[PDB]
Amino acid sequence: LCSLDNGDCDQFCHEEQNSVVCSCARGYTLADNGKACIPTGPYPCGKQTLE
Amino acid sequence: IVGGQECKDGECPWQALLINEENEGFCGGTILSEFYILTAAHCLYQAKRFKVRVGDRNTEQEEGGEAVHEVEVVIKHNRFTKETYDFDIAVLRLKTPITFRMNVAPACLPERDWAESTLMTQKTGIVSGFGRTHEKGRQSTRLKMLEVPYVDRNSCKLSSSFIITQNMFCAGYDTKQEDACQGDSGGPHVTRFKDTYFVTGIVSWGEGCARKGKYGIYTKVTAFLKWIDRSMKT
Ligand SMILES: O=C1[C@@H](NS(=O)(=O)c2cc3ncccc3s2)CCN1Cc1cc2ccncc2[nH]1
Ligand SMILES: [Ca+2]
Repeated sequence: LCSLDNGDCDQFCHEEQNSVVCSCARGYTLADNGKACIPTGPYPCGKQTLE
Repeated sequence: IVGGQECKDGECPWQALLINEENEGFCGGTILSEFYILTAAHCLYQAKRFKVRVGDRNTEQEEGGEAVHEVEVVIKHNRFTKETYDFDIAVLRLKTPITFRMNVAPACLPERDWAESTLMTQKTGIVSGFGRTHEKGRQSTRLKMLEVPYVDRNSCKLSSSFIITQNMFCAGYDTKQEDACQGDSGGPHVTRFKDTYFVTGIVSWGEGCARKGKYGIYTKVTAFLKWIDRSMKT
């Protein structure tokens, strides 16, 4: 599960009730596909700055 | 930082620097948020009065993005012990919020379990700072970054001459002349996962710098995640 390619999650992966559930760091929102993490605003944590 | 490369534009935005009354940096920090800086508790003994500078890459040319911030609160770990470097962690609340911009952005705080199984099992982490470039050299004028492999706990416990508590971990090389150093202390140790960097450690100490048979010891951030969360609300 989460041991297999991080469960397909962009960030946090937790194995609940024999299933994989993804989550994100503060400042991100779980995408509709429940895996990807979308930044809430500008300069989200953990991202190198480009502009 | 001994060896490694200098951080290029916007590559180490979470890097913060603790500067003394004479404006010289003496320790590092990691931007956790607009109000909080994660540093090493042992640095709070390095200077009486100090401030936090962010967005700096070349301490010899005001590039514009620099911002000096006064410290409002110093939240040191109640269990920090000077004699052994145990519980080497401290959080700083700034009087004024840091405005994120180019070269000024926070590192993500990970979740303990996920970080320890997925982040800390990665091949490498990234340590950075304005610390010395040689064991007996001068502090660096340019912000540097070094990819340091995670070191097996036992090979590391064995290599060390002092107790490696459960609050610290090892990273770096056995012989390769690459390693953090004095002045980099309190600085960030981040692990990259899918183009997003998570704070995984705080530069703590080491026997000299880049010495053979010796590694770099970091405070195990994952062991203080609950503590950091509580300190960033008080
Ligand atoms: O050489 C050194 C160290 N001296 S010692 O080896 O006698 C040590 C004595 C000691 N006593 C108790 C716990 C750990 C140590 S290490 C202390 C700091 N420093 C300078 C130093 C700071 C630093 C930060 C990151 N990486 C390497 C680094 N070396
Ligand atoms: Ca500068």
